[PDB]
Amino acid sequence: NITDSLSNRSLIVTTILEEPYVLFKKSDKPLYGNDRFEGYCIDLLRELS
Ligand SMILES: *[C@@H]1O[C@H](CO)[C@@H](O[C@@H]2O[C@H](CO)[C@@H](O)[C@H](O)[C@H]2NC(C)=O)[C@H](O)[C@H]1NC(C)=O
Repeated sequence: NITDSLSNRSLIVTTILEEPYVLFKKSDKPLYGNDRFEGYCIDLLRELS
């Protein structure tokens, strides 16, 4: 069972604005935090979470 062993941990993740991997979300509303970014490795981070 390789489930949520790191469940209570909180991590800080740094990225650089590379267009095919991260992107600002195409919304007029000012988003906050992890809603501000989308892309390939953002989906990788979502799947790893
Ligand atoms: C941290 O994570 C653990 C497991 O990932 C959570 O565990 C349970 O906590 C309750 C309350 O003390 C226990 O009765 C259970 O036995 C625990 N589970 C296991 C498998 O031991 C814990 O709640 C988390 N801490 C938080 C959310 O503050």
